[PDB]
Amino acid sequence: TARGIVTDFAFLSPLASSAASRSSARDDKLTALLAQLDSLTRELNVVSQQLLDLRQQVSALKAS
Amino acid sequence: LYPIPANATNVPISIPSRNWAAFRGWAFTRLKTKETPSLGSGYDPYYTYS
Repeated sequence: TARGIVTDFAFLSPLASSAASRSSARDDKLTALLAQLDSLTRELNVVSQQLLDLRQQVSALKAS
Repeated sequence: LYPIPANATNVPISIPSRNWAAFRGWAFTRLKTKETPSLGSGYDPYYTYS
């Protein structure tokens, strides 16, 4: 039965009816997450662009 | 009972239209799947836990 039960796994009986509603909620969550991720990525990009300027500043600091 | 798949954080439960007279409380808990037998059926060939 060790190799027998590698087929016909368990089942999710009470999750058949809410298929449509849960899919809709998942897509809505995905939309929100995508918006948040886009905003965060743009913020990170501007932060990195700022962070390069640090090099210039420091090199400029070593002026004697 | 309701399933919570692996690494899932959201557990939505729905109830259709009903008449909630005398209802008094909800109570809850969370348990591991393999520990809970599939009650309602006499034998559970997959229940490998003691």
